Amino acid sequence: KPVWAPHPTDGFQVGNIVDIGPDSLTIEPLNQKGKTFLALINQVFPAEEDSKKDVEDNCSLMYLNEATLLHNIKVRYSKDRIYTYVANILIAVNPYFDIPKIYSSETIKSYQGKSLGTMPPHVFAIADKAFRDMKVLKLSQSIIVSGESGAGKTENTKFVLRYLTESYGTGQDIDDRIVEANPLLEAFGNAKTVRNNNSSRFGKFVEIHFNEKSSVVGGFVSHYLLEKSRICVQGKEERNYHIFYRLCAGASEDIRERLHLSSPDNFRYLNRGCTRYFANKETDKQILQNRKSPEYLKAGSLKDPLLDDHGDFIRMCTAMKKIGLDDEEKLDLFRVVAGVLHLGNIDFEEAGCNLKNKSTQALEYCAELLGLDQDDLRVSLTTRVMLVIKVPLKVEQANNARDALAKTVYSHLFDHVVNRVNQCFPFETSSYFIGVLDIAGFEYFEHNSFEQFCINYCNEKLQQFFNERILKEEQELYQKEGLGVNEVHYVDNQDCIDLIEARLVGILDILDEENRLPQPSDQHFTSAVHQKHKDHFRLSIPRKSKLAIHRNIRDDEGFIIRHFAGAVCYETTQFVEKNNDALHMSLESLICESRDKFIRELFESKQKAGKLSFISVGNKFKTQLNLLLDKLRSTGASFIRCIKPNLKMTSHHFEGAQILSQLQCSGMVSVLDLMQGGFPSRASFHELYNMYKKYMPDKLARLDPRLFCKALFKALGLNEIDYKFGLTKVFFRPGKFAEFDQIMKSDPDHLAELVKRVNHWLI
Ligand SMILES: Nc1ncnc2c1ncn2[C@@H]1O[C@H](COP(=O)(O)OP(=O)(O)O)[C@@H](O)[C@H]1O
Ligand code: BEF
Repeated sequence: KPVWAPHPTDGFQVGNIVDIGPDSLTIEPLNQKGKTFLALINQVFPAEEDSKKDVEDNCSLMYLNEATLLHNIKVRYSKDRIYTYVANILIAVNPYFDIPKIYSSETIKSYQGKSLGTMPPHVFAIADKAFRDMKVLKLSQSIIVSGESGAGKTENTKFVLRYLTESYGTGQDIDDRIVEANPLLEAFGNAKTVRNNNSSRFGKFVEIHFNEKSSVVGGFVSHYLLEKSRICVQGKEERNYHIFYRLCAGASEDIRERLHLSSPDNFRYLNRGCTRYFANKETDKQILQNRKSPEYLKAGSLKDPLLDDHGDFIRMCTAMKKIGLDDEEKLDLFRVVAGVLHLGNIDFEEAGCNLKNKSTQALEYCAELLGLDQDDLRVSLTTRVMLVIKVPLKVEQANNARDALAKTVYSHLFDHVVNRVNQCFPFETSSYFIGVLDIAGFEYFEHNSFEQFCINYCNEKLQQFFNERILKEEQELYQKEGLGVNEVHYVDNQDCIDLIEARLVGILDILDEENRLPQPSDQHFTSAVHQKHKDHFRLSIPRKSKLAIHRNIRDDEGFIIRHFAGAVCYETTQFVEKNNDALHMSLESLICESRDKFIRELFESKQKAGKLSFISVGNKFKTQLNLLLDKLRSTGASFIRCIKPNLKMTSHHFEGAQILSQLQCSGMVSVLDLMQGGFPSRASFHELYNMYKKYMPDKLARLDPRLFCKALFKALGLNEIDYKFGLTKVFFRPGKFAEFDQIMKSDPDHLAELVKRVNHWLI
């Protein structure tokens, strides 16, 4: 009798059907009771008989649907079971606290060489299946860890890497380096955002390479889209990259004086954001008074279970030593970091413009740390080279020259760090790899800019990949075998991908075209997108938004993209500026020709006077992404769907509607609809024949694999609908292969008797 009917905060609630109607159902919520509400036919789902129980694999449910999945993972989460399967897919709900011993060395050991279902659901089982499939099928593998900001992608990527190196490594401390390199990338590429204290402001693909003997030979890290806007200004509850705070909180008084550092409130590149440190009662005592901002003294420390700006600086130094990064290179990194900070403190005033007299120290400190002549820096920030004529810049143009230099220097430093990490675990050759993808998922905010557009473009391509691998190939296998399964259709998003990335006509090339025009304009670009794609299904003017908050945005000030997971309204202001990775020739020449070898080497691995300096961020990213998707399409794939349980970073706080929405946007409803009608467990006639012939009377082996299976299945008295004979394999319905392997373990005399009852000639 019980069903699942909608609920605004829980997603679903338990109810009973009291009246069925042509277009809606009448639900009486459980133990209310006189209260009744109307729900759509397609929003009411059958519920499990036992509401207390849970299944490790959602395919084991009596009814597999979004409401039964949501309940199952809710019950598990309340019992600190954050991992649940959906056939070969893993659902990982962020616990927001440390679940004891569940990632221990003993735990790693217990998951080694064990098939899915042998052990409880775990990120370690997904990693082991990847290593085992790689070893047996002699084909590279990829693990895609997806989810919203704060979902746990980065933490689960670490668990995968740590499991694989600690389980299939050589034993020597060289295996630790793939793990020990993460605090280093996180110091430079992670930052405090409102949705995640340790947010990754870059995407990564971490490959672990192996030989023919399937043993780690090294690794390789591909980094994507480091956020540049974060380097100069942040919102008041957000911070710059972790390194800035780890250095101000942890650097010795010797490093502090040498790099001319102080409390974060003294730097423009930090003081618009949150200037507080992550500390506890113990670590606050370790931070000197000259490091603490007035905001920190007034409001105290920021709280997090793991981040500690003082302790993280110590762990980062340890990580640097452990991966082979000497003290000289350590200080070189810090020098460039402080060089960016001091650059930010340079102020300009109307003359044409010039440096403020109060900016004298900042110019001095920045030029010394970046290896530049002060006058060269002063001239390169307040003028500009045109067709040759030094045109004086206005105060706002100087601010932009300053910040563009900062963003370039920091982005190049991050490339150095990524590449340095890759040199610390190199390999001559490899047979296969296990790649782990950790990149930002689809998201919308009140304001979406070029950064979100790029992330959402990337997600459009990864969703297409997931849809093909999980829905398209699986249904093609059912049709090829002639199983006559109900077709589950998904919306093909190729037209959305094309809209963004096609050459000449795509939005990324229309943006590039704008950057190459004599007077580039965000509005001219936006009108060109709307004019070219006026009749496109995936594009709209902001006026046509379903959300009232976007209706005032002019046609030339934005656009809507109907992404796979939903419509996103973009404000196109600063799209032209954000699409350009290049510096004006004067600034590029200035920094490439630094006195300091390390700074020059940041730009090692020529523009004419009146020539345009332009490097397309969009098309550099399209290229990197097309390479990544060549790698992913070449490999076997596994999917880890991470779920953010709430908007408060709190433990044991399951927000049903928010979770349902994440499962819905990731396309899991189509997966459940496919599974509920599909056959996830399968085996060839020869595979079943070779594995189970020994258990049966001898005469059964004389039969060909197909007919051996036909005879066995008749002897066992298996439900005709529980399995389906295909052209080359037996397809087992959700959780019906387990029932078969169960009886096959039964007494051989009873198996012989079962055969005798259906064909005594086979005795
Ligand atoms: N399994 C886990 N165990 C403990 N804490 C976790 C776990 N997964 C995530 N967290 C917590 O949630 C935070 C956000 O997770 P994170 O991996 O950074 O998210 P994402 O990379 O998806 O943005 C982490 O900093 C940590 O506090
Ligand atoms: F905060 Be997530 F790593 F994008």
